[PDB]
Amino acid sequence: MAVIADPETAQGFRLAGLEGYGASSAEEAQSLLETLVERGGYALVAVDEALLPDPERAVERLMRGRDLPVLLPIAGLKEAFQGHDVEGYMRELVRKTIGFDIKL
Amino acid sequence: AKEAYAALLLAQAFDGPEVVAGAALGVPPLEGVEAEVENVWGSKVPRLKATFPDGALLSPVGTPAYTLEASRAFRRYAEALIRVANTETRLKKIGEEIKKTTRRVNALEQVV
Amino acid sequence: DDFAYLNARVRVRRGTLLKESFFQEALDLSFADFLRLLSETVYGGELAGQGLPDVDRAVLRTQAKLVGDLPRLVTGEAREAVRLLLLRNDLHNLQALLRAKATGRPFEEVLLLPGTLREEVWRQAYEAQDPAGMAQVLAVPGHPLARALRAVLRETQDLARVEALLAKRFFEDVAKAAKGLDQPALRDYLALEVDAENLRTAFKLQGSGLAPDAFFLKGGRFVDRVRFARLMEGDYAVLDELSGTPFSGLSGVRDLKALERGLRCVLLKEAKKGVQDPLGVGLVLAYVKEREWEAVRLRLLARRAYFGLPRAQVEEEVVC
Repeated sequence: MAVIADPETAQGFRLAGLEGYGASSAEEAQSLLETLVERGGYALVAVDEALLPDPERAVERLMRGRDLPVLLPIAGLKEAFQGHDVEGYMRELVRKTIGFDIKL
Repeated sequence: AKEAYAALLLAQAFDGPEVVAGAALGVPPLEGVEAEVENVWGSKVPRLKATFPDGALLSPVGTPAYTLEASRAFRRYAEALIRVANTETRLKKIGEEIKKTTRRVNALEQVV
Repeated sequence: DDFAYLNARVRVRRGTLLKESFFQEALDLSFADFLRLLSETVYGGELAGQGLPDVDRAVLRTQAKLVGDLPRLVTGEAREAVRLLLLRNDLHNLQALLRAKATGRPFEEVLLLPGTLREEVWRQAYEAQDPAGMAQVLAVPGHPLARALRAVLRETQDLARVEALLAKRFFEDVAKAAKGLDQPALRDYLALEVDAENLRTAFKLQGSGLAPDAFFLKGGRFVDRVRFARLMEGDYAVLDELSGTPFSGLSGVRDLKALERGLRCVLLKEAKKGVQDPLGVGLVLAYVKEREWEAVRLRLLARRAYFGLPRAQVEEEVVC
């Protein structure tokens, strides 16, 4: 169940009792994500939003089927001070997802 | 997230980084999260929930006064994270199926 | 032996510290102004570069320089008395060695902070199949932790229940050694710390429904087994029953963070009363606790400037 913002936060995840990591660069995070999809940490991964928003390139790299490693953006410890994007983030979710832009 | 972040800030600022290292690495990695199946409109996604055993009371007089508090904060954090993950995969399935039905309606109309 | 020969250098070290106004000046910094303010401090004598890790290593090296010499420069009964001051990191390293012996992790797996003796003892105790032999290799003459390990050693070889009972017996042996010396103020501070630790572990394990007699230790003065059972039960009235004792502000609170902050403030006020004993060792323990609180505040300011934490979030820390 890997989660990648820092190794400093990841040892807090070990203090929670789940495996986590930290890379501080994009290809290193996708490579450790790649071996994590290869041999599982039971396939549920979150990556820091300032590190990788969409790691789905790794999904189409290794495991195009079953979408079992679910990939999540997550608010970092140096970023959770602001409350990242929530309403405009849903704006771009709708813009990405259905084609239309709405206001609601 | 802000709760667990402030809990770790207090538990490694008022305390030892070496002792949170020992308190983390003494705890095993705790595998055990599992999954079940949604079949709806034919489409099928697995949703997950975690076991997260609390039985590892490793010398249950916990030698710092704070990492039980921060550790349960991170356990609630991971519960909220797997909740957001299931919400995410449900919304992606609904979106791609609306994409399918939209190109199916447009194709069927304009072609046949 | 001499509680004045080391106390002269202890008063010299008490004259050389960073005030709380330096922390109030660190209340508005961005780790560069804070790094410059800490570079002027004694941790600036160990400040290698920048970052939270370099600052934490600098604070750890400054603490090991200030308090590691207190294990030296003394011999005999006062040496054992000063040995019964910095028992936190040594017992943490001993519990880490026990967890490594009962877990299977490698000898380099522990980060092995500065305890009370040389690290070659822990290196030889890494390859130690016999826990009684490991305690005998770790047996210093004034180390009561090895005595507690030998006392609880005739229960099992390496068990976690054995580790918890050995921690309780270590607190009990520390209380017996504090009673067994000619220092009533240090014994009173140790008894207050033991009672607050019993209240803390009971409030942390509150609601577990376990055996409180297995959890409550012997030696407390402000609370008894009935008071511990009433506090472990879902009632802050026992916490409201602490009237007149050092838990004065502790009344009607059921939390853990605020209760632990109040317990730390009460212990700091108790150690702040240690200025009355000039020719004893209470000034040394007061300086050790003050340096601990100051280094904790410095690491807190470092982490706050690292993650951009609020000053209102750290405002509950500047009172002590």
